[PDB]
Amino acid sequence: GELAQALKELAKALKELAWALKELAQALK
Amino acid sequence: GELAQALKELAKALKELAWALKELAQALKG
Amino acid sequence: GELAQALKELAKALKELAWALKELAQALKG
Amino acid sequence: GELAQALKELAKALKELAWALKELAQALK
Amino acid sequence: GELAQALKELAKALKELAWALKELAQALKG
Amino acid sequence: GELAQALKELAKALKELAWALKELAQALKG
Repeated sequence: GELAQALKELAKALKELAWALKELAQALK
Repeated sequence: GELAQALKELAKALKELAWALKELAQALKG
Repeated sequence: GELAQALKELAKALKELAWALKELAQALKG
Repeated sequence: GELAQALKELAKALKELAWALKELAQALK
Repeated sequence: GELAQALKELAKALKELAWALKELAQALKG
Repeated sequence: GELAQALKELAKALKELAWALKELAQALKG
């Protein structure tokens, strides 16, 4: 219910955080 | 539940971490 | 309940980190 | 059982992470 | 359980984040 | 199980962030 929806919301953020990390990795070379 | 409520505040905080890192990334690229 | 308040707390921790990294980011772009 | 022990292990790390954050805050002033 | 196993790998990662931030803190203080 | 692999994944995310911040830290101390 309300928790399966909260869980994909965490899934989205987790992807978002990865993308930012690749951007910062890129920025450090 | 209140667990779900928790996961919701964590997803919100991850998102702001993600934004901050992109901000930091750009700060360094320029 | 066992776990909810531990994940809520990790959310505040990351939120603080995000603010921390915006300040760092600001310091570096000047 | 094994999960109540894992949970205080997360509790410890959470404290540890806070302490590092105050150190970095300190470092930025 | 496998949930507990998860919380264990998260506590381990928080600890290394904590170390990295202190490393970053010192990098800036000097 | 629902949640385990999401928290395991957040652990890898933070581990990567910690490595990211060690590199940043190294870049700044020279």
